Amino acid sequence: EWNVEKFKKDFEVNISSLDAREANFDLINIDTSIANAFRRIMISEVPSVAAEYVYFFNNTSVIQDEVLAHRIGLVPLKVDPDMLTWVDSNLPDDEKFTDENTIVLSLNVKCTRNPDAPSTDPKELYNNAHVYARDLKFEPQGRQSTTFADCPVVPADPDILLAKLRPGQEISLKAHCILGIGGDHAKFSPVSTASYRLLPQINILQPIKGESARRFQKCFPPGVIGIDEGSDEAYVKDARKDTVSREVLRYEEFADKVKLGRVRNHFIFNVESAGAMTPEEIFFKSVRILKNKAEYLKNCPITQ
Amino acid sequence: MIVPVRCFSCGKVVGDKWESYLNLLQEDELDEGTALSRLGLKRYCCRRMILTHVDLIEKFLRYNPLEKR
Amino acid sequence: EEPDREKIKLLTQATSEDGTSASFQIVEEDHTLGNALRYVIMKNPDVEFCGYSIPHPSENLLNIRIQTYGETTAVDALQKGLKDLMDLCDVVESKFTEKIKSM
Amino acid sequence: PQNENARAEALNLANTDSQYLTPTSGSPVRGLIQDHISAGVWLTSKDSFFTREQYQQYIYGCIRPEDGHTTRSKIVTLPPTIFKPYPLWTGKQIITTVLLNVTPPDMPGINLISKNKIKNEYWGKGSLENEVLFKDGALLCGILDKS
Amino acid sequence: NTLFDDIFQVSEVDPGRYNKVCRIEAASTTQDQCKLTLDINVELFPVAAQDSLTVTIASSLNATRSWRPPQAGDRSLADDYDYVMYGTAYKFEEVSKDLIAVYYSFGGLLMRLEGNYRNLNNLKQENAYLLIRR
Repeated sequence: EWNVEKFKKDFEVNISSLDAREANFDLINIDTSIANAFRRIMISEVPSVAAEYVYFFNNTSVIQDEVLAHRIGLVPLKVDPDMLTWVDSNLPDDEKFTDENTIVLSLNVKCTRNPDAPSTDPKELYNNAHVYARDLKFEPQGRQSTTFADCPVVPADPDILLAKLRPGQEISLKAHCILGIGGDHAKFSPVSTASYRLLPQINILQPIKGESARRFQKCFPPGVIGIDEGSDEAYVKDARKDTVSREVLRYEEFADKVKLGRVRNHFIFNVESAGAMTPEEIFFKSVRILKNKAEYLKNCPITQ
Repeated sequence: MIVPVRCFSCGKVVGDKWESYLNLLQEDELDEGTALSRLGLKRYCCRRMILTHVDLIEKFLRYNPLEKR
Repeated sequence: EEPDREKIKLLTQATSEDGTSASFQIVEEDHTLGNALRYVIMKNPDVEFCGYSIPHPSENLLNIRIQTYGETTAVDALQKGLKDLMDLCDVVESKFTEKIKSM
Repeated sequence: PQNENARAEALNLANTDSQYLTPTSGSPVRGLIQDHISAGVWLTSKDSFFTREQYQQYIYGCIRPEDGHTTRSKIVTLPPTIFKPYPLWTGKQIITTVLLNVTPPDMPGINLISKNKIKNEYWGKGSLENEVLFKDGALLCGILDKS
Repeated sequence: NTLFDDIFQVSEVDPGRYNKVCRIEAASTTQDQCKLTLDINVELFPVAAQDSLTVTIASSLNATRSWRPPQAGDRSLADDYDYVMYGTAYKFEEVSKDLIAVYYSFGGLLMRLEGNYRNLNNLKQENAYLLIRR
């Protein structure tokens, strides 16, 4: 029998490591359908900010215009979502981009030749030969010159090489950055990989002590199997460290004396980040999207 | 051409790691396997994006119609 | 005000006279909620049949079908399921809040 | 086509349902092809066991009453073949259920003794998984193939 | 009502290219004519060789309609055994004079009995519960 109090008693969270970019943690005693939904929303439904429309005024570089617009869209901006609202893609362009929807970035690079003494490196040989993502300038349009003055818009990875130039060439563009979800386009996906794996279970059946444990050590990652004696002979130290390579199954000494299963309700989530949000915060933002995804159906009239 | 901004499979930003990679090979004289692991690429999908890039933009830039010679 | 009557739609061709067996169709959904909602409805001791289904991948439509044993219609069992999935995400949010503050 | 005389011919004379057998030698020309052949050897196998949430999801994944697949307006199911230790259905018992829901209710089931392409030696000692047996619309024996 | 009851002695347990199902050869301990061939889900009910199983074939379990998962307060004939199946009889065969084989199919898991007197109670029914203890 199942309940919500019966789920609250058994559910556990064990947080392995937490960082500004990645976060490993466990979800114990939850179903695969729920944990796949958390993995799903983090890739596909948590919104983020990325450049959507690019307005080239001049581009005399080698890179095509539509190629260079594509590269700007893939640059992860460190804008916090919930500072922006959502655009409305039906009412036309004279009314659509407000200062509360949109963040304007600009790029204005010219390449000139550097007079140098010496087959030489082009940082010492041209001026502004490489264009990086840190050359994107935040232009605080409208009344949000004061709410983005606390922390302005910057790319989360400022050394992304966008274009390369030679003297005479220039790029002058202006990109509007809008809010969107990763199901629409992968540039809005706030996670570098939201994924899980299921906890490996290594069931030893017969005692395989002795030198038949020294070679049972080596069929697993190093921290996985331990040895003491014929007593506490060969046991699982950490069944979380194991990559399921099944290397012990191709030796005939152990094809009867071990199994490889999974612990089916114990998930090991590894959430990374593209940069805009910390990975513990887009797990909260995912578990609340699924909750509101059900409220909006509960609070909705059943039609016809 | 230029280094892909993101990786195709994982989605890690990879475009900031091409000049770092060529200095780990040149200056530090690392092999390609150690150089990719110090850059923090460890999924083999994200490894092959820096490992296997050709960088033809350096060969296109020699044909400049806006400067003499 | 005026609500959104285009989201959830009872397909009346597959809905019984009693209301104990029905079909639904949700726009802009996929396996994400339909598999999580089918799990929670199937923990009702009154649901006899439940399953979601996506007719074609190229349109974003989600059919879920509930058949009860009686004594509760399939609309009553859909909204017990949405309520118990709202409650299930409050438990996960609370355990994950408490355990970040526990580091 | 552009009138009701030509709609009636393309729905009753030239439709794909009346072209099941070819006129060359009376052989069937329509059937499933690559992954569906290699899934019936897995689904109708003897290791295939399904629990109630799995069983009911596979029946509604293929049969929608809203699209008019059922002949009953309510999806009927079967008792499991394992009651006590855990209630489980069998993969042959899913083929039985989908024939129960799409064939008309006021006829008896199908009765058929056929063969597979897969020899009994491939399944181990004493298996009879080469004989295909339908008895009153219930697949009781044998896996399902291209045959 | 109970249609058959005997204590069988397992002689051979054969996996045979399966991961969850074994084929069980069992001769009886009361008579000398009835053998048992049976497929069981050995992940749910593990059987070794030289085991003694109590095989019962019942007609129903002790006015219901259809299968419905149990609750608190149920009372059934399955409450005695460890492994209950439900299948159909599809074939009768007289092996010789004074021997009768009945064949059962439990969703594809087959069973073949043997022996002589069971014209009394085994029939060609679409329904026979089958119950193995210990």
